[PDB]
Amino acid sequence: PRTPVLWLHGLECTCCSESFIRSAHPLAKDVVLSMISLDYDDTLMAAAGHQAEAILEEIMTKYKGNYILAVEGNPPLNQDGMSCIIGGRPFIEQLKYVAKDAKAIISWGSCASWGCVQAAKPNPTQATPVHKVITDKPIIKVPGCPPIAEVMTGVITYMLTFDRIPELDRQGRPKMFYSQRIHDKCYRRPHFDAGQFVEEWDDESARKGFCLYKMGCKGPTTYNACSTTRWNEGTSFPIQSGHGCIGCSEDGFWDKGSFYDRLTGISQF
Amino acid sequence: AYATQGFNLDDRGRRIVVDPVTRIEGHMRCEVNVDANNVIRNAVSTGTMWRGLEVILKGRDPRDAWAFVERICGVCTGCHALASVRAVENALDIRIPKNAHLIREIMAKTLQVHDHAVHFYHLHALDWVDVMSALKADPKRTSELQQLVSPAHPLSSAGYFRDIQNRLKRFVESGQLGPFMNGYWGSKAYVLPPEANLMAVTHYLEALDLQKEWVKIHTIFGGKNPHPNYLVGGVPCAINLDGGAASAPVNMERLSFVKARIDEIIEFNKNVYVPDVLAIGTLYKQAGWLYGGGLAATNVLDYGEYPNVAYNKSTDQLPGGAILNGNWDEVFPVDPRDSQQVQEFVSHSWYKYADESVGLHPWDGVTEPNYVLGANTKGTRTRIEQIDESAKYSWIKSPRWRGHAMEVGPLSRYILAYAHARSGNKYAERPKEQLEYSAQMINSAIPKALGLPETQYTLKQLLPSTIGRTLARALESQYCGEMMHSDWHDLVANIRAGDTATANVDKWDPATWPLQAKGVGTVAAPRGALGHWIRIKDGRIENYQCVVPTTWNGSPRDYKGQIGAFEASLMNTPMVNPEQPVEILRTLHSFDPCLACSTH
Ligand code: SF4
Ligand code: F3S
Ligand SMILES: [Cl-]
Ligand SMILES: [Mg+2]
Ligand SMILES: [O]
Repeated sequence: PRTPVLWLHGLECTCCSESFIRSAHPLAKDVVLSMISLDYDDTLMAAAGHQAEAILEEIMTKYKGNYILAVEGNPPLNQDGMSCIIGGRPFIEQLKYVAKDAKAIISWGSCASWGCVQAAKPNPTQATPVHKVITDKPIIKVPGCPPIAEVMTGVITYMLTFDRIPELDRQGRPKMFYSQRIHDKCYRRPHFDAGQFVEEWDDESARKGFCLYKMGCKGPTTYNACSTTRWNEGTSFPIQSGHGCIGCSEDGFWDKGSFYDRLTGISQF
Repeated sequence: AYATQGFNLDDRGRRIVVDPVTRIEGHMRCEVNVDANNVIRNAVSTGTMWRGLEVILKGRDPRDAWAFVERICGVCTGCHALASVRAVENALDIRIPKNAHLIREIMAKTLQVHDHAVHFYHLHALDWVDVMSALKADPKRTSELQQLVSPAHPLSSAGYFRDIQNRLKRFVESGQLGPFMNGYWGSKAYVLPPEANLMAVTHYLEALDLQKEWVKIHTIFGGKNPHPNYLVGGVPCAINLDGGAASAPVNMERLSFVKARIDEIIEFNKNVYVPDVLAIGTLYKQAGWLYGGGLAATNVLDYGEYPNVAYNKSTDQLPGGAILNGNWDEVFPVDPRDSQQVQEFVSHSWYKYADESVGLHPWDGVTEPNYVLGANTKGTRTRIEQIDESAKYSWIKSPRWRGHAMEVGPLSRYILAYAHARSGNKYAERPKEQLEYSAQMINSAIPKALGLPETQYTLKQLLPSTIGRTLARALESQYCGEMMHSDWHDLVANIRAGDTATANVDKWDPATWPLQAKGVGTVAAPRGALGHWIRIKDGRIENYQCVVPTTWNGSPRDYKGQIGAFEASLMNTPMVNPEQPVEILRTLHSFDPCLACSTH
């Protein structure tokens, strides 16, 4: 029997769900048909309304303490929780209900992990990351907006193979994907080391792939697998295609100044 | 009960609630009332989420805005970024270089194809296709059906269909049905034969594997998908054919890769997606299921998009405007700058204006939340049993055009294109051709091939329907693949002629800006007419208002009580079983609802 996954969606943009289905190794098709049992997911599920709701009860009973809760998005605490309504009730009530009997909780993406865009100042909905609401369950954070596809399926594959959460850093992120800063193995690093920088978009330096530090690249302070694993079956990543990292896997990246303002104190990197 | 727009709304019948509406992006609640014969006589669209992007943007740098608003939606990923950079460029009078224009167009058209095809197979198909019926299909008859429906599609063998069927069998026989659990399989609302169901499920799986390849076009130009990067003044993906050409974002090898992906797209649209929609549409037409026209029969709008000469709007290849009252001989011009045209009401939305009897143009827009339930609510503020649509009932605002409720989306664009083509607009010839071809296939060619009676429906009859809405989306996907194939050639030709420019940085620094400015950016996004309206003051965002396609379509009632496209589309539809929302889902899904988009 394949491990049930109940994939809930709070306040979100759905980027993490979309990224998941880009995975090439493994194929999302194979994950869904052969690895997990994706029993609840607003994006893909046939059932709606009362029929959809009934699935949660059934799986929670039959597989108590042996299903994975995956959460994309986050709960709002303002508007009495009703800036995110599911089955006529606040999302936060669904979240807490399904979380209680999960064997593990995956916080997909920066929304679930930290807050992401809706939690940027002034956070009109008091959107709150999952780990501030669910405090008595094992959580793994998989941050990024969205995370890389193979990072998402890599986490699932590990959990299914070993029936364990992989080793986490102090912030709850899997070390197997988040141990390196972008800047460690970025292919433009030799340019950084030689003081060779883009200063204006489409300058001669940009056309030679010079370092994007002075254009605001936050690679030096951002942990992710983008420089090595890269995106969409290793086709590119933000820096390769010419835009600095905006820091999208780091907590509170929307409120660390303009994306185009450089980090200060270049010598520390 | 009251009458509006030719619809007789009546809430006295049996109330049915669908919450959550699934196989959409984001969060929606739908309620209907049905009469003694299970016909929908009232419909209520409730957007059940809000994040407040418009509020969050205040005080920030206009150059950063695209990245914030891109995160309105990961499904229609990048269209908001495009609208944002366009709005900022409009405000600051920045002209982007030709290569940046062409790259943005290619990215936009890649999104159209990806979004449309994934929508149809992975979100919509299960409203038309009974996956359990697929288990009964004969592989040889399925192969024969495939060869009739799409002769050129090479994945057609009995053995291929048998292998797919056997995997589905093993999946179902496990007892863990996953996304098919508690479905509405076996409902009389499903009309396809087993072989058609197996063909469609096979293509669901094919599309799931292929969709990840198409987006690699975004990855090359924008670094990643979802959420590729954009730039005020052009694109970041600098071009170098020879020069560190291997370290440049765009070199000839990368451009060749893009073309290979475009060519695959053209094959998929022509051999899989369009033929499937024509076949499924034909069979549901034969069953008489022509419900769901709603406002498409009268009022449609799009801003118009894809000018074959940049910054020259008369050359739009999806020409826009507004049609009213079903009069296809008269297309009114739509101007996003005109304060009397696009306006948003909040009379029935969870927001507050000073005066909710008027609609605000988005340069004057206001987003102050006001979550409050009406006196006739069944349940409580935090436990709603039946929402009160006489009061405020949605996080979606109510956009109107000169006070009129409009449908937006691919169908609207195809009706507009047809009207334009008939008036002598040559830029709309291709969509006109696709429509005429489609009508002939649905009326005559496919019925002949399947031994069904030939019909004589006009485009006026076929198009304003849930079938028509689904068809226009598929045709639009095909057209967008064709257009970006041409855009690729134009890009490579321009680069080879010696123009390698990708960004205009003359006004990158805010010290060059006017101390205040306003701008608007529009996009024919996958679901319809998208606009972003910005005011800039002292280098900062003063106001930022988005009016998004699902805001139009999913809107609640306005001050005058006029219904939006979703509510109108459900009206007057019979349900086989009022407790199984098959028909509600089929029609709502034909708009491709994006609820995060609608509310932002
Ligand atoms: S600053 Fe950015 S572009 Fe430069 S080497 Fe570090 S990660 Fe790469
Ligand atoms: S913006 Fe995000 S996708 Fe990677 S390169 Fe930076 S962590
Ligand atoms: Cl964050
Ligand atoms: Mg808005
Ligand atoms: O996102």
